[PDB]
Amino acid sequence: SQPDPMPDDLHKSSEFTGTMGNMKYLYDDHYVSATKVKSVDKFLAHDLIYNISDKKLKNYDKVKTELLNEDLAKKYKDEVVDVYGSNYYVNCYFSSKDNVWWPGKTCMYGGITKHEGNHFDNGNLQNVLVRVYENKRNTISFEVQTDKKSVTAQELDIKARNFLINKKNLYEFNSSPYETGYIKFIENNGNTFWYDMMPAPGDKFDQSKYLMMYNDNKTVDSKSVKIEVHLTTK
Amino acid sequence: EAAVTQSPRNKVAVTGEKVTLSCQQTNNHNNMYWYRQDTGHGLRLIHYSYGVGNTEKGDIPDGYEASRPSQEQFSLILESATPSQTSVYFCASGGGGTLYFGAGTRLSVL
Ligand code: NA
Ligand code: NA
Ligand code: NA
Ligand SMILES: [Zn+2]
Repeated sequence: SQPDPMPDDLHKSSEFTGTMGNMKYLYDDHYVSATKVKSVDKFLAHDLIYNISDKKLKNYDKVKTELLNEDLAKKYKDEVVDVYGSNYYVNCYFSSKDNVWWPGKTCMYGGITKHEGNHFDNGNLQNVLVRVYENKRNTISFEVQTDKKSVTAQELDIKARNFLINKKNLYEFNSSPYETGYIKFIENNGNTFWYDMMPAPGDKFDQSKYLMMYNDNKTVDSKSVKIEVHLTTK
Repeated sequence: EAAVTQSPRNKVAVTGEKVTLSCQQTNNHNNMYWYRQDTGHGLRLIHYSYGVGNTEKGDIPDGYEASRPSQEQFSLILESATPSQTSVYFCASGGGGTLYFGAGTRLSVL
């Protein structure tokens, strides 16, 4: 169970002087999703490549997902899986040179769950409650939904942030109404962990480095997990 | 084919109208740019992009947003057009030691 955040542990939007649209982009109606797929290639030992086509625009037909290490990649390599995650293009590479354009490809981290046995007994959806706190006050609550019994924290996070962009302007093109924000997951066994929702200080926002946190492919039990989003203003 | 196409080429907007300028390149360069011309002077950078899903503020970003939804397309958005935004706008795409410009968009905000 991760130590809960102190205000000094949290990134401040007032200290980010770039374009918040670059963080918005990663969560606003934006995700890779595929059902019942098996990996077709690898670049490095810790990554897997899938044949997944873009279902919003026509930006890619292959997705590279990077895992924490080669043992995690080996876990999923020959499995029939489902995939859900936030993808990026800037510095999405398949060789040692940084800024090469790889047409037809996109990149992400984690987002993989075994397909077989991981669905509810009628194609049914599972609701997961998200309680939102603004300056310590629970002002808004809603559910996100998943088809998965074991679901990545990444998938739930993306769904929560997408909703909050739409209903609470969590991220806007220039900045955010909020100074700090973190999303906290509470598991049935008492285990807790959280992710900082705001970009690192300065002018640039490195989308790849931000999303790398999902590379642990952390999963939670959708039937029992609880989510809280804690925001502060100004 | 034109390296960079802009649309519309001519636009008359009323104050407070939402105006979107589209720029479509054919060379699939990583970098794209939106400029406005200071009458009888130089080009001033509004927003630019290093790739799909990225935009960055130039020298005069206020009043404008931008979107890079695909390698080929970079949109400039005036969410609420003001008379001060009356101008000629030029899109550019660049990379691999090249820089190409669109033929310009004349926008008038009455
Ligand atoms: Na799994
Ligand atoms: Na916005
Ligand atoms: Na904004
Ligand atoms: Zn499945």
